[PDB]
Amino acid sequence: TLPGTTPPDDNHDRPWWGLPCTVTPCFGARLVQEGNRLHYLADRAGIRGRFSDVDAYHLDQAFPLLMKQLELMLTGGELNPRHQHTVTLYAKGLTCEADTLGSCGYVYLAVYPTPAA
Repeated sequence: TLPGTTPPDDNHDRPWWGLPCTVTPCFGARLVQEGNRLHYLADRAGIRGRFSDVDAYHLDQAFPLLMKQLELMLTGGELNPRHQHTVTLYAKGLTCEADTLGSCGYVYLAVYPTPAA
């Protein structure tokens, strides 16, 4: 492509799937939301940086817990597919931000080490 007609920009074929996040390292994902059920797609997620052994272990433990909590929040209404609203969860030393972004079908996540130091 030519920069006059097409200004430089990020490659849209390799986007950040999760919720925008400024912390490093961080795990982002775009979960598929159908009713009160959420689905994690490994190819619709990404990680910036490298989680430490301790934080990686904690992410493994916290992920299922976070998923279950988000599903309950969909069921109860704190997470509404039609309304943008960021919820914050904390688990195993990690912080998780989630938002439907009013996408009517997706739940965007950002998980990173809680800056407790």
